[PDB]
Amino acid sequence: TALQQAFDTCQNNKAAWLQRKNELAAAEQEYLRLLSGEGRNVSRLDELRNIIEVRKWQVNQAAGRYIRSHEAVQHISIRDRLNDFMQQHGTALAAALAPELMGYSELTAIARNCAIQRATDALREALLSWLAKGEKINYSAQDSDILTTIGFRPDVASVDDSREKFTPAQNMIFSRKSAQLASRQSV
Amino acid sequence: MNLTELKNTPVSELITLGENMGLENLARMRKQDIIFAILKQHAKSGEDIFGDGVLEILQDGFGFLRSADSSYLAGPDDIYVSPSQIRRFNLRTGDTISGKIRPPKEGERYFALLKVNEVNFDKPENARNKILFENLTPLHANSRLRMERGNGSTEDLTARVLDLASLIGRGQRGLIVAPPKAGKTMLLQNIAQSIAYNHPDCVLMVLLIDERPEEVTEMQRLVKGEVVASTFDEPASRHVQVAEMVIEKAKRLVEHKKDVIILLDSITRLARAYNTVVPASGKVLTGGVDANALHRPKRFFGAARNVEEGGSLTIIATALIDTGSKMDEVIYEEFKGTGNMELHLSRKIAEKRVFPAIDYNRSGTRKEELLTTQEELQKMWILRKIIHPMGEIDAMEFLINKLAMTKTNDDFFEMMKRS
Amino acid sequence: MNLTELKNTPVSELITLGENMGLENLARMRKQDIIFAILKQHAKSGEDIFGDGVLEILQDGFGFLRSADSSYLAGPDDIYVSPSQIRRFNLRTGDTISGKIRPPKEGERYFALLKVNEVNFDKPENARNKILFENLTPLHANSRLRMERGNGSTEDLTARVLDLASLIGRGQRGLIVAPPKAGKTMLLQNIAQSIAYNHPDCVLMVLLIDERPEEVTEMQRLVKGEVVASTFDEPASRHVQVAEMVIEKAKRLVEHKKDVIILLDSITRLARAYNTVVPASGKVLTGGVDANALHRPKRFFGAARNVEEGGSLTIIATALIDTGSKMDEVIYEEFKGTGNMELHLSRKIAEKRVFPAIDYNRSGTRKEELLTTQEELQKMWILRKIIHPMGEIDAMEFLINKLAMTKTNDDFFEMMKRS
Ligand SMILES: Nc1ncnc2c1ncn2[C@@H]1O[C@H](COP(=O)(O)OP(=O)(O)OP(O)(O)=S)[C@@H](O)[C@H]1O
Ligand SMILES: Nc1ncnc2c1ncn2[C@@H]1O[C@H](COP(=O)(O)OP(=O)(O)OP(O)(O)=S)[C@@H](O)[C@H]1O
Ligand SMILES: [Mg+2]
Ligand SMILES: [Mg+2]
Repeated sequence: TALQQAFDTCQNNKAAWLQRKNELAAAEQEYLRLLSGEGRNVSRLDELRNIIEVRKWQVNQAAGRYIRSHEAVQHISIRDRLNDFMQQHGTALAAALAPELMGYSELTAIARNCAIQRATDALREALLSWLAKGEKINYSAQDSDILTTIGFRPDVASVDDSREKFTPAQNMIFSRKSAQLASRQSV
Repeated sequence: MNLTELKNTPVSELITLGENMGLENLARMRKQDIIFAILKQHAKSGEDIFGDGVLEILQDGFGFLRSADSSYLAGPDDIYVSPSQIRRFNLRTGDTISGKIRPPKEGERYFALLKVNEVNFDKPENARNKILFENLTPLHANSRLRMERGNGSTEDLTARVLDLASLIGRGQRGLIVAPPKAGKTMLLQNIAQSIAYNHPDCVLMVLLIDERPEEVTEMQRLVKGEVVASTFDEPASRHVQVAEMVIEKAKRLVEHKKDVIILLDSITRLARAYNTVVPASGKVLTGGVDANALHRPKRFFGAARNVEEGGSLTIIATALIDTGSKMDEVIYEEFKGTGNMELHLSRKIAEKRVFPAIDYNRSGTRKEELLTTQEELQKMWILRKIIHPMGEIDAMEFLINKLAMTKTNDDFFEMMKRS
Repeated sequence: MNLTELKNTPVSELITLGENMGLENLARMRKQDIIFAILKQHAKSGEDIFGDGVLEILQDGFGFLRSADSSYLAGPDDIYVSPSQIRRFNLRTGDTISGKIRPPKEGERYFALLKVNEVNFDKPENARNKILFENLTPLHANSRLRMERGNGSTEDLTARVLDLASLIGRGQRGLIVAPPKAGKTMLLQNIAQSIAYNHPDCVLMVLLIDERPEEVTEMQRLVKGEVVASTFDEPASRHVQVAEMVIEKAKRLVEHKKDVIILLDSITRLARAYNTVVPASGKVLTGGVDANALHRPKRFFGAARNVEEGGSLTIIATALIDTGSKMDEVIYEEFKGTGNMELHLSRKIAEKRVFPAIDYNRSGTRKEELLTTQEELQKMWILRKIIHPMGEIDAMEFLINKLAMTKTNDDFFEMMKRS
């Protein structure tokens, strides 16, 4: 049930990020409307600038969280799909990679590391050789639906909003300002 | 009902409850008077009411009972304590009394005490058998008080730097010397967070002297342990009263083999209050401060000790320097060699936004070999040796960028010995 | 029973005595008041009780008798001494008195004195015919006071370095100049251990001024000779009172052809207390010191002498430098040329953790010919010649390893002369 919980947590993160984008756009458009208005409202403009900055930070945080959740879902899908494939064809893997794979239970640590690195880059070379012809591949039959729903990659709007980086001091001051804003809006 | 739950109740809920009881207008007066009126109404109801708080002895046994939430303010709702129970219970200042309380009758205006069912969170005869604080022999601090939270917080750099900077143990006497605008308040906040996080058993007390109201109201909503604060509005008499109450309560708590921690912001403010409250001794030192005036604060700062039989009292009091007044320098120099732990903060590092701003080479602790193990001690010694030549700003930026790239101080030790 | 034996008992016996004598409510107050109440109750039964202590006289003959266990603290257990007794016996401060005591009657609350049994560990009329200390002709130090225990311990190495740095004689006015965090406390520990081991006959006194309680209590449980100290919580009046009490007791002891040794930590803080206790003379020197402020510390330091009639009085007082306060510096140059032997500690050697950190090149003793035999005098001279050109850190590491390979000082001399 780990795949299912990862999937709906990713969906919840998507919904939260979309929502935060909605409030960010609404605040930006309302601030622009007041700026176009005749009324000065200097304090209103300043607090609207604060609003849009805090909501931009919130959108960036939500996008980052959703990106990490999607990456975790993809990683666990890779883990279990590889697990079942290797449980199917482990004897074939052993037959193909015997000359440097047995003795792992008794080889030294440096020998174990060198052997696994040789197996790793041999597998990398084989994967490149197979991808050379460029045959198209579909998703795994068992878990195709979840991976298709979450998509191959996160949306471009998720990635373009994560370019900016915030220092820990910036992170803590933004968190405090967001908490104060939520408390004020609730009242 | 309980008095504390009424005191912690918000004002709007208090006036709503008063309206339910029947009072037409109990909103346009102080909260203490509102609570006093609620007590009047519920005593007229006739039901039994609980009571509790910290006891205080006056000059003639005219005992009072305050609460820590109201910063020990002399309010009308403070519980009267007759000398009779003072005599047959052997109670002094700082005792935590709880039990039945008598509604006052004509001729008096303070709630009397019916009977006690707990003192110092213990049975009264056990409190009688307890030993008085100053008879307990002190030692050096033995139990390490780790500041690193270990949760991998993005702000946790302050606690890690503190752990690598000055060893804090269960019984230290600490000073935080810092110029204005250096981060004393948030350093104390991080220390309080670490105490409430890693060591939930020890009692944590934060005392603020004549601080700004905004910092105060930020303080009660940030720390977990109970916090007492005084603003600059009220005179030095209330500051002295609050400090004496806090130190007596800490002594009473530590008499029960409990661990008490007191954070003082700041010792200079309390020293000035003591200087301006006490009568002149006839001779004044430089800076316009009486020589005897500093006798009282020392007894506070000197209360920190590690008792053999049980419990400990740790005091971390910050001191202000470069403020611009000579008496502040006099107070600092009188306290220069008093505490066994000292942490120096630099204005130059603070103004360059490399936080926490700590002067490493000028900050240290006494008897550090007793607090921690050996291998950690040589690791820290190697760290001090390597970062000693470099300047304070360079040293702090190097520590920051080395500590930020991993999560645990052990990993930092591993990488510094490996590299 | 004996007042001294019950005073030396810990607080654990307090509850046992209280429950034996029927006073249960006897634990939660001052220990001195407890001793006073217990002695009152025991004297009410009509038994015989002894007493002893150190006598002191006020300005109007209101004589009191304190005990060294409570660090000469003015408490209810102090013994009355009427003007009639001090006129018939002509006793002053510092006299050790032992004999009968009397329970106080109505009108007073101080235990009185019936008759004396022993005065200064002597029959009173024999101590009656004694010549005054100020009438004793001083001389130079003659009897060498070796600091080498000879048991081949680990810390003994420090003491061994001492015997190679500055010879200490009997009746020698010594000075220890050290920065903060330099190891002066452990140096005093080693000196006290050497006195208690090599020369058990001479009276050893360890005096501490305004020291933190942990070091005060650690001092009491390590030295064999009696130790007196006042914490920095106490006012300057306490510090001075302790100073005159100790110096008068030492003078009284040395008047009976006894060898008294005093270890003072620190003369700088004692001078500070004297400065802040004496009235202003209208003439202030640089650093906030008064002209007569340092007068009394000078007498205290110069009381050390070698008396040809009999006895000796050695004083080893440490002075603080590089503290950061100009007044400590001023006190330092006011004592620079006073002592006849001095020993400098250096911060930089302590930074490299090489211990003991002694500035060998600048340390020494004047007129050391009378304190030692000639052959080892030339041995030390050639050692100084070969150690002088190289730096102090290199000098100390060289000395430490060379002494570590050897077992006694003579072994060190022979192994350095064979090469
Ligand atoms: N670790 C930190 N992260 C973010 N900001 C910090 C940090 N340390 C200090 N600062 C900033 O530096 C200043 C320190 O503020 P305070 O802690 O209130 O100063 P202070 O030491 O209390 O001295 P006072 O009371 O203002 S005179 C504030 O502007 C903080 O935002
Ligand atoms: N021979 C020694 N062997 C091992 N450690 C030593 C030795 N001498 C000193 N130290 C250490 O050096 C430090 C000096 O401690 P103290 O003697 O208490 O300092 P101090 O000279 O009393 O100055 P204060 O009291 O701190 S202002 C302690 O950490 C000791 O453990
Ligand atoms: Mg502040
Ligand atoms: Mg010391």
